[PDB]
Parts: sequence; structure tokens; C-alpha cells
Amino acid sequence: KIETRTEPMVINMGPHHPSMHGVLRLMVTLDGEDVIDCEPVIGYLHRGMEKIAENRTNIMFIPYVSRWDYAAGMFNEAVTVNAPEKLAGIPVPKRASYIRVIMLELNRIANHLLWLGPFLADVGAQTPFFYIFREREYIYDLFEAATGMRFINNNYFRIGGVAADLTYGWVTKCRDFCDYFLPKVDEYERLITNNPIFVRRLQGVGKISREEAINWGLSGPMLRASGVKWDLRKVDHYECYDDFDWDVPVATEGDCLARYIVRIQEMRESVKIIRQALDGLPGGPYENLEAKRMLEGAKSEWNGFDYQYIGKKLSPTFKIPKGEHYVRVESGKGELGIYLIGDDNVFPWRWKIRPPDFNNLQVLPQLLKGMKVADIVAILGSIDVIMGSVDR
Amino acid sequence: IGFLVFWIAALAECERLPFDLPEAEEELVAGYQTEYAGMKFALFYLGAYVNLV
Amino acid sequence: AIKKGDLVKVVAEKLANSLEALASDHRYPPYLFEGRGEVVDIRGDYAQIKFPVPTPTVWLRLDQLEVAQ
Amino acid sequence: PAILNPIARPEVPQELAENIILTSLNDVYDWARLSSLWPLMYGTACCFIEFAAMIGSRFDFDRFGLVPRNSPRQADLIITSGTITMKMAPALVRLYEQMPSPKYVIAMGACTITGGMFSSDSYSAVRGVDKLIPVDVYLPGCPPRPEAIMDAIVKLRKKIANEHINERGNLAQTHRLFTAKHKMKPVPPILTGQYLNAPSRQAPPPALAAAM
Amino acid sequence: PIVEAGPVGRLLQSQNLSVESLGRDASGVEMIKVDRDRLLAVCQTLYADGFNYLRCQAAYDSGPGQDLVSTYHLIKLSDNADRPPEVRIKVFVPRDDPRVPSVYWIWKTADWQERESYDMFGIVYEGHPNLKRILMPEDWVGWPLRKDYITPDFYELQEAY
Amino acid sequence: QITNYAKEAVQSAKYIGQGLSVTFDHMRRRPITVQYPYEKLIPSERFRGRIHFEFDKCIACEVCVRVCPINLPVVDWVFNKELKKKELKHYSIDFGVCIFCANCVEYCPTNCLSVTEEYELATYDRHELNYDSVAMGRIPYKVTQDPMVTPIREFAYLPAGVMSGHDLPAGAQRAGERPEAIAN
Amino acid sequence: MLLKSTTRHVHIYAGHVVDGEVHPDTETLTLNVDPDNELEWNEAALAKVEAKFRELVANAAGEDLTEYNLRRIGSDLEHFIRSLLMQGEIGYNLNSRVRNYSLGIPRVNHS
Amino acid sequence: MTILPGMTVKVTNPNDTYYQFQGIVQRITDGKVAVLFEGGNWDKLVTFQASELEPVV
Amino acid sequence: GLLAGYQFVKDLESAGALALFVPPEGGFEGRYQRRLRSKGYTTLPMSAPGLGDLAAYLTQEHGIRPAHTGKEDIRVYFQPPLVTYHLENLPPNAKGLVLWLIDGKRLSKQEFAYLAQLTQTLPKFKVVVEVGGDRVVRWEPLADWVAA
Amino acid sequence: ISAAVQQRIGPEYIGPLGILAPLADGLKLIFKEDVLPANSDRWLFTLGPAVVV
Ligand code: SF4
Ligand code: SF4
Ligand code: SF4
Repeated sequence: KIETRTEPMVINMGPHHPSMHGVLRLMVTLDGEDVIDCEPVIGYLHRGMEKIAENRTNIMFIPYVSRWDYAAGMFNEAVTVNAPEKLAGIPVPKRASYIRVIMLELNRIANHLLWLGPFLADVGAQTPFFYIFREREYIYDLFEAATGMRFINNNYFRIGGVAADLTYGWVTKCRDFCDYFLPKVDEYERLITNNPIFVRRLQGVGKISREEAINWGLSGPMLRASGVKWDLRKVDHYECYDDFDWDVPVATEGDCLARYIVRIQEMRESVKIIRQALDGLPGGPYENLEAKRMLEGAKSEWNGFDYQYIGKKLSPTFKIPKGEHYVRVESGKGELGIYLIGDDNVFPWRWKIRPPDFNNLQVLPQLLKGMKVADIVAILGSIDVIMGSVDR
Repeated sequence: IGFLVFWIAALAECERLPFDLPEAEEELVAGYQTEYAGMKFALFYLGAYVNLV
Repeated sequence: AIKKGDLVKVVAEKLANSLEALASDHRYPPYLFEGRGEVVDIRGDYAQIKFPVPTPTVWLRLDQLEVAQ
Repeated sequence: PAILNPIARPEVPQELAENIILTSLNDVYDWARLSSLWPLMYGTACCFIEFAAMIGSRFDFDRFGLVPRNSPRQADLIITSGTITMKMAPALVRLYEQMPSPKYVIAMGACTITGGMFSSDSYSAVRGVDKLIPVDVYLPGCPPRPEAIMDAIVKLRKKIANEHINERGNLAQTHRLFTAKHKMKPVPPILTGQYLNAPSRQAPPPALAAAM
Repeated sequence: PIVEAGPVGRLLQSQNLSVESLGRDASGVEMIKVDRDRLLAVCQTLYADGFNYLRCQAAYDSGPGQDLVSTYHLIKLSDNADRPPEVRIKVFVPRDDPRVPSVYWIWKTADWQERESYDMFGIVYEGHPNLKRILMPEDWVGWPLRKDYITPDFYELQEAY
Repeated sequence: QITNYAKEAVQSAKYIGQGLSVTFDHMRRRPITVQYPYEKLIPSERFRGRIHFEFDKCIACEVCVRVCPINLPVVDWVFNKELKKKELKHYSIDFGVCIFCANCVEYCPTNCLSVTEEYELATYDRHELNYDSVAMGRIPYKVTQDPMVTPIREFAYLPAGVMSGHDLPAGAQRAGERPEAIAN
Repeated sequence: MLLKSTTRHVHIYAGHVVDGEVHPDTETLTLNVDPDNELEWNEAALAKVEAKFRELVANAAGEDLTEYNLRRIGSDLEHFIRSLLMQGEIGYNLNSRVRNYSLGIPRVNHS
Repeated sequence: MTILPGMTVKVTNPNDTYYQFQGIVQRITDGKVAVLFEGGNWDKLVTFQASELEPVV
Repeated sequence: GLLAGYQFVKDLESAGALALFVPPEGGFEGRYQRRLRSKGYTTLPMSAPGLGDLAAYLTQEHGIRPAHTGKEDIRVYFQPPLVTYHLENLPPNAKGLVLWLIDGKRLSKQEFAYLAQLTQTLPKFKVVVEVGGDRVVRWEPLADWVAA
Repeated sequence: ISAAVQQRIGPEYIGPLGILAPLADGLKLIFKEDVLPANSDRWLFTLGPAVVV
């Protein structure tokens, strides 16, 4: 039966795991309340995306990609179309890059809203768990308008640009949402910084130093939550992100409270980059741009190489050129890299997905050292994992 | 004050707010109401509303 | 000998000694020997075979492959 | 033979006798199970967020009586909201066997119907959830809309009402138990609970640190 | 001889660890070929040089029946940067004895990433703590992501019928 | 103290009292929900519900097979050497294996494949999802032509300012498509 | 530990069964074919599966007792049960509540 | 006026998500006309009720 | 009302081709195919959009091409005719079978007309199509429904 | 009330406005085939919820 011994007790967190960040299994062993070790068992969602990719052309594989970081969506499609387009030297127009910045920043907000909802219920108050769904459902319809389905399987990113231009009443509908959402961002900050029962669950709980974050290898709002200031939209001048003014959010504490505040402040800078991109959009609204192509349709400043959504409509039999390559995209939860090497055929020779969720999860044994049983979910909920990006 | 002593102590023995039977902290699997299904769980389900009333 | 796009089958004596046996399991599955695998993209000494099973394709040598007419 | 994968003839007469009183006590048996069935809060892959969006305020979960019970015993319905790999395929049958017998799995998404886009070349994906558990309703999509799964609840609710009360005995599994002896060597369990205090993390071993 | 070296090849030349400098990338970073006996000598110098960030320890198959490759991309992480210097170290290893020394003691980033190289490819990492399979069942026998992997006839991996 | 303990209860039980004022004011708001089977929300103009097929327009090109992520649609064609033009005899896409990525309707030369609006495809049997050429060539269930369903619109289709589909008596999308054809 | 290989029809546990509760053993391998009655069996074909179950356990008694190796027996058993459907020996159970036809639809021979 | 299966119409009623979109119709069922809209990337056909459509010559 | 008797079975013995109108929330159609299943009738609930041409699926054998997904060849699975092969499997003690076509909102008006007359020419075989919706479960013959 | 603070409806479609939703949630538990866990006590398992309620 179930006896009562004196050695430390190992509890299996189980692959069931009723939480929204996938199927993780932790064999955390307890010392009454303190944990002394924890091994994460991953790969419950290992489907083999690096083996599929060697038998898919790029337009066959673009539907596959927005399932690793399925919280984000088009952050996976960002790296995937970037890997042959920065290897073949295919120019993306400036309008297609500006829609990519619009789509990636709305994905980073929706990635952060999907992290925040579970995390607020993990740390306490679960009444905002039902009101951050509604905030994400507005971004769901900005993706359903422009692209197809809802939040993933939205084949928007292409090699020469983007799949199609925006709809007609679209830019005026972020400006209805992104001006309504930005009041609610500060509501989320004053949920945890005020009510100081939550600050005693998040100060010093899962504290990782700056020197051990670079060694263990982290990225995004978990590296930058230790005062590292390393953002690959600023470090690599990534596709017209350098045309905007926005400050990389850091925190010099390392704890879970610092990791919380950087992510909410990354929502705030995301709407900042959004509003600088809607006004700096080359054709502006699409119906404003489509009208200029009807009044001056022969040869205008519009209908050029820019002011359009695709550079060249590439064939399905687009051969990747030969050569190694490593492409970074600053995802919502870190660096999503892929290590593309191709031969002259249309399939890549090796497609190594370097996930952000992978390298941030290997410190979770180390962060669960001295913490309590109730703090285990507060650590794992703050690393912002998506099992599926971890496992692939 | 004694109404407030009764009110916090009653809800800490019947309600759903100060209750770790939802194992959202994962201190257990689902608490003591884990292996209970069917008519025995109905006593754990509906008998926590007799205790609330 | 073996073209691109013809049904081949794998000989089990030449397979379970070489470097191709280190990657896989030694108890080879029966789809490998019934001749229905279609050869695509011969690259030098090695051929990639698309068996009618819905699993990833295998690169095997042209010595370990026999044409199944 | 003459017809591949045939249908066996039901040789029983299926005498499902029912008067006015038993049919009235059968409509309550079915209405109480369709209008309040409880899904296990389960999901592995992307399709759980299309199922968790149905918990939210825009599409109401508890409108059909769905209360998400995060334990296999208190739940009956199990919406398989995620791709089932080689791992989690023993875990899913365990969560299905740990259920009171009016179960009603519904598949969700393309990757539990036929393992949809990993059905072509992927070395560890179960191609369809009904290679493991018996399913009631299928649901195509990748992901489905939250409206699309509430149609699959409506298709499920129409299927609970067909269930007669005299067929409760066929809901139990049958044990055609066979046994055999083997000579396979038992392996020690590779996954033991120690990670940080394993005797390889404390210091780099000799014959490695000399080249460091 | 044929191809010239870069700033990391000239730095390792001055420390008497002569590496086979491959060409540039398609993105313009340096590729360096290091044998499996001089890896921890090279990595201890580059970590002391300033390459404090191991980014994407990837294992790569250079062809069926050819030598397996363990690529070590790494970058000089700082508090602020404008395309900081990066280098990819490539360690070729034969299919017979795929053993590369583990760089976990240089960068702890290669804890899962060298396990994923051992999970998919057959590359055993000497001096690795907890070298098991992460992504797969731990009792699996095959090495997927090789070109040679023959997937078994499991009933779950078949068609949906 | 005996006075410090009874006065340490008022500082919290008042703060709880102005917490219940907020939660009761959450009940003042109208439930912004979508009652599904009686108010089906309208899909977008680019929503990829399921595929439609035109058998008199498919000239056996097999571009749909080569651009599908899993090579799904079964184009069955003979060459028909008397006419020297391949006329297909059967076409079928097996939904349930479908991800609805709609690569086939995009790289279509003849505009034969096309996405519909209907997401409400869900069967008791898996093999009843294997739609024929004459089962894909049917009429999509339009949401607004149902005399049981009051269809509410979606966000990014409401007019400018409103963020809900229930207080919408009329209107259109947020901006005109050709206002500057007579204006400018 | 309970090493098990549970597909839809072939449940192979490493141990013996006393009334639902399974005790993990090292010598035995219990097997109940088709727990949910999707197939209508008979005594002629149940002996064919039970002779196949003796055949694979005796053949694979040089390997290691892992869940990978039990999943290979239950794979070859479930591949054998499906061949008993395409031979027309057993048939689908219509008294089951679900008719999803997991081992392929009924189909006639050569039209 | 009647509608022929293969000509271009445009929608006319304002209580509809497709206000003045246009394209070639397809598969005229005896009550319903499905109009392929050719919108942007993925061509989408939505049906109507053999009315609220004006042909554009 | 609640205590519905077996009047639904009597209309199916008379009309043969019924057209149900169910509430869209679901759960109240299937109480009328328990009255039908208690009276000897087996029920085969199909989905109406998945059927192709009704003559080729129901009364004829049909070549159902499975998803080969690039790895197989173009197989043709000739399934037996649905309303025929299912009539030859129910026992002669039991009565006919009833097609319970859910999602009948997306069938053509020339497909209800084929389903109406098919119950005449085939002995002991009926259909029930769940076309449309209404707040109360109400039925009518399919010959009535193709008129309006 | 929990749906009103979340701006969802609550149980419609059963009864008029959920009036039968306590009844069907309590009647499905009486109809479910309550089976004990395999290796467990029997008398202490059944009187488990009885001593609570
Ligand atoms: S079909 Fe798509 S959404 Fe559903 S589980 Fe698979 S990947 Fe996720
Ligand atoms: S892609 Fe379109 S045009 Fe080409 S064969 Fe298929 S349906 Fe016909
Ligand atoms: S729906 Fe998408 S995945 Fe399916 S066949 Fe069409 S293009 Fe291919």
C-alpha cells in the first residue's frame, strides 16, 4: 500500500498535467516542503518536425511550422520563410516587411496574453483568467481577417514577402483594439505590484543570476529579466525593426517578479512598435493604396517594388541554394533559431529547429532548488514554455 | 468582528476559495477527491453545497 | 542499374553488417523486403527509398538494394 | 473471402422491449448524461487552446453543462485536443481506462482523426486517436474553431440520446485473457528521480579535464 | 593553403591550436573545423576570449554513410551589440564511434542540446551528465534524423485504414 | 495586543469590502458571449472552412497534390489517348487528414478548388469525411440563411469604434473599398 | 512498474491479472485481445491469435523487457488481427456503441 | 433578372459581410447561387439565395 | 410535451421518408430513434454531407479512394452498397433499417427527391433527414418537404 | 453568479435557464458506473464520503 517512510518523497507531476503549456512531466522529489531535485521528462509531443522538413518543400512546410510555438503562431513562420530568403538573397519589399512587423508584434502580445492568463491563476487570482481570453479573441479576429483560420495555421509569411495584403477595415481596427488594449496592460501590472500577497510569491522565487543565464543559455524575457538587455530585434537589425523607437525592457533582479514585469512591459513596447508601424506603413491602409493604383495605374510611386505584399510570386519548385545558415527571430519567449543547410534540391538537407522554449526549460531543475511545493507551478508558469516547441 | 471570524472560518471549511482540492499548485494530483467517481463523488460534489448552505 | 522511380526491395544480408544497421533497429520491418519501395533522388552511392508505409524515407546504399522488377 | 473486413451478422434478436414507463425513465437517463457531461481538462498540442478558448467568455463552455473536471474519474467526455505521439499514447489509454463507463471520446483536429499532417512521414505520432481508444464523434480542423467543436458537442449530444438504458451491460470491457512466459531480461528503470544530485553534475570527471 | 582564415582562426592560430578554417556562412559567419581531440582546447580559449553564449548546439548529418557533424555555433553576448562576432565550430565524427567530448562544463547550454544530439543522432557525448533520450521514449533503440533510420512497423505509425 | 489584534482585522475586512464592489460591478456588464447554435458568428472573408471542387473545371494538373503539405487530394485520371487530354474520373480530399492550409486553392491555375465558409463538418465515422468530387461540389451552409440562427459579426468587420457584435443594428466594415474612385 | 503495450485491440501487460488489478511480474505477459468489443470473435480465430501470441513471445525471448519491446509484440499482434479481418474470419461488431471501423471499412473483393 | 452559372455578379444587400464584392458564380442550385469571389490569395465561394446580386456586364 | 409515445414510428411506417426538424442545441432528436430502435428497426446514422451521389453510395457499390498521402498509390476501395449490405445483415426477425441522416441542411432538393422514392422501391427501408431547425421537434414527409 | 462575474451566460439550454442544471449534474453521477480503484480498501472507500457529509 502507501506506507510512511522517512526518506525524501518523489512525486510524479505526470504527463497529464492540466495546464495550457502542453504535456510536461516532472519527477520532482520533496523534502517535506522544499524540493531537492527535479527532472523534466519532455518529448511527449515530439512529432519529428526536423525529419518532416527534409521531405517538404518550403511551401509544403510553411503550414507545418506554426505548431512548435503554437502560442505565438507566426513567429515560427517568421524564421521559416527567412531561412531561404536570406540565403537566396531574395529581396522582401518594404510594405511586406511592415506587415510582418505588424503581424509579429500582435503575435507577441497574443503570446504574452496566453502566458499571463494561466500565470495569474497559478499565482493566485483566477478571475483575470477569463478576461485575458477576451483580450486575445480580438487579436484572433485581426488574424482571421487578414490571414485564414484563427491564431495558428495562418499561412501569411512567404519567401518573397507576405501572402496577401491586409483587408479593408483592418488598420482602423487595430486602432480600435490597440488603443483599447493599452489601458488594460497597466491593469495587469497593478494586479501583482499592488496586492502584496503576490509579491511574496514572486520575489526571490526562481532567481537566476545574469552570469548563469548566459551560461545556461536563455533568451527573451527570461534572459532580459536578469538585466542582460539582449534583444535580437535590436541586436540584429531585423527587417525594418530599426525604423522605430522602442526600449528593450530589462530588470536587474532575476526573480519571477522581474520575469513577470518584463513580459507585461514587452506588451507595452509591442503596441508602441505597432502604432509606429501603422503610421509608417508605406501604402498605409490597403484601400488607400488600392485607390491610388486605380487613379494612377500606369506607373506611379505606388505599384512599385515596394508598396506591395510580395516581391515575386515564387513557384512551388523553388530550389533552396546550397550553403549553411542560421536565422534568428526574437520570439515572444526567446530566440527561435533554425539551422538550415540545403542542397540544390527543393528539400532542405538538415533543418534544426533551435527553440526558445528548449533552452529556457533546462534551468527549471536549478530554479526548483530550495523552493516549496506551491512554488513549482509558479516557476514553470513563469518560464513560459510551450511543449511542442520544447519537444517538436 | 465575530461575524467576520465566523465568515472566514465557515468558508475555509465548505467553499471553493481557500481550498487546495483544486491542485493548481500541483501539491497533489487532485486532492482526496481524486479516485472518487459516480455516486460517491456526488456526496463530495453535492455535499459541499449542503455544507455551504 | 537502379534508376530513379522504380520498385526495389532491400536485401537483408548486405544491410545488417554496414553503417546503415547502426541507425535502425536490427529486427527489420517486413515492408522493407516486399518490393514496393520507390527510389527517389539517387545521390552517388546512396538512394532514398519511399516505401508505401507512412513513415520517413530511408537512404540506403545501392548495394543493399535489389530491383523488384 | 468475398468481402474484406466484413460485418458480422447480429444473430441475437435484440428484443429491446419498452413500455411507456421505461421510455420515460430512459429519456431522463439520457438527458441527464448529455446536458451535464463533464470533459476532462486535457490536451497536449495546439488544439487545446482552441478548446481552452471555449472555456472563456466569448464561447461558453458551461452552456451545454460542460464543466471542465481535471481528473479522469469525475469526468466522462474526453475531447482529445492534441497530437498523440509514441509517448502519451500509454498515458491517454490510462486516462481513458480511469473513467466511468459512459465515456464518449470525441476526436479533435486532424491529428487525432488520422494523425493529419504528421500522417505522412513522422516516426513517433499515432495516426489517429482511434488506434488507442474508441471514439464517438470526429472533428476535422487544424485547429477547429471554438464554434466547430460546439457542433461536435451537439453531434455528441444527439448520440447520448440514442443510448438505451438496457444496453448498460455492453459498456464494460471483456477480458479474453491469455498468458505466456518469456525470457526477456528485465532492465533497470532508466528514469530515476534524481537529476541535480546525480553523480555526474558535481564535477567534470578525470580524463576530460586535462584537455580543458 | 586554399581557403583563408578569419578573426577566430587567427586567434586560435596565435594560441597554438591550428584549426581547419572552413569558408564563411551564407549569413557571413565563420565556420571552423575542429577535430574531436582539440574541441575542449578550442572551447576553453574561446570562452576566455569572450564567447560567453553557446547558441544552437546542432548535430548535422553530412550525408548517408559520411561522417556525422556536431556544429557548435556561438556568439559574443554583451549588454548591447550591433551584430556581435559569431563563429560556428564544426566537429566531424565518424559513424563508427560517434564520440565528441561534451562542452557542458564550458557552457551549460549543451545540457539538453547535446542530449537531443544523442537522442536523434547517435553521437555519444563523453563527460556529459545525464546522457539519456529526451524527445523519444528512453527505451527506444533507433537513431532518427539520420538518413539511414528504418522506422519500425508499429501499429500506431501505420495508415489510418 | 488585545487592541492591536481586533484592529488588525478592520484594515483587511475593509479592503475585502472594496474588492466585492469591483466584482459586483463586473456583473453590471452585459455578457459578451456567443450563444453558439442560435447565434453563429460569421466567418471572415478569408476563412478557410472546407474546400469546394468543380469537376467540369479540373484539368488533371495535380498541382494540388504537389503543393499540399501531405499530398492529400486523390486525383484519379486516365490519359484518354483518343482525345489526347487527361480527363479525370475521380477526385477526393480526405478531410480529417486535412489541415486547412488551402495550398491547393492558392496554386490553382483554373480556380477550381476554393475554400467555403462552413466549419460545421463533424461525423460519427472517420471514413464519412472522405468527401467525393460530388460531395465537395455542394452548397456551403451560409450562416445568414438560417431561420434559427441570428448571425453576429466578427471583429475587424464591425464599424469603427464598436468592439462587439450584439449592439449592431446595421453598418458595414470599418472603411470603404472604393470611396476614392469618384472622390479623388 | 507495469510495462504495458495498450493499443485499441491488443493490451499486453508485463505481469499477471487478478480481477482487474495487474501485478507486475517478470515471467508472464498477460493479453486480452479487443477490450472494447469492436470485433465479433469466435473460438476458431481466438485460438489463432493466441497461437500468434505464443509465437511472438517465444521468438522475442532474447531481447530486453522494455516498453519498446512489448510495443513490438502488440504491433505484430494488431497487424495479425487486421489480417484476420481481410480474410473474412472475424467481423465488425454491430452491437458496439461506436462504428468507427478502425481496421479499415468493409469492402468487396475486386469490385 | 435570372443568373447564369458562370457570369460575374456583385452583391447588393448591406446586411451582409460581402457588401460589394464580385466574382464569377458557380453551381447554381435551384434556390442558391454560389459566387467565387477571388479575394486576394485563397479563392472563396459563398452562396446566396438567387437574389441580392447584380450582374456587371 | 414530454411523454411522447410511439407516434414517430407510426409516421415512418406510413410516410417512409420523414424530415425531422430538431432544435440546434442537440440531444432531442435521438429520443425518437430509441422509440424506433425499440420497435425492431435498426438505425444507421450517416452524415449527409459525406455522401456523394446517393445512387452510387446507397444502392450501388462505390470506389472510395483513401488518402494515399504521397506514400501509397491510388488505391480504390470498393465498399458494398450502404442500404443493401446493411439490409442483408439485420436478422429476419427484426424489421427494416432507417437512415438517420444528420446534417441534412446541405443536401440538394434533388437529393431528398431521390431519398423519398428510394423507400418505396426498397422494402423494409426508411429514411429520416434532420433538415433545418425549429424550437420543437417536428416532422413531416419528405414529399411534403420538397414542395416547401 | 460565477458566469455573471466572468461575463458569460451560465447554463442555458437545459431547463429554462439552467434550472435543471443542478439536477442533471447530480443525476449523471447516480447513473455513472461507479467502480472502485483496483488496489484499494472497500469499506473505508465507501464510508469515505459518508463521514464527510
Ligand atoms: S490538428 Fe493542428 S491544432 Fe489539432 S492537435 Fe494537431 S497540430 Fe494541434
Ligand atoms: S490543382 Fe486545380 S486545376 Fe490543377 S488538377 Fe487540381 S483542381 Fe484541377
Ligand atoms: S486543405 Fe490544405 S492540406 Fe488539405 S489538400 Fe487542401 S491544400 Fe492540402
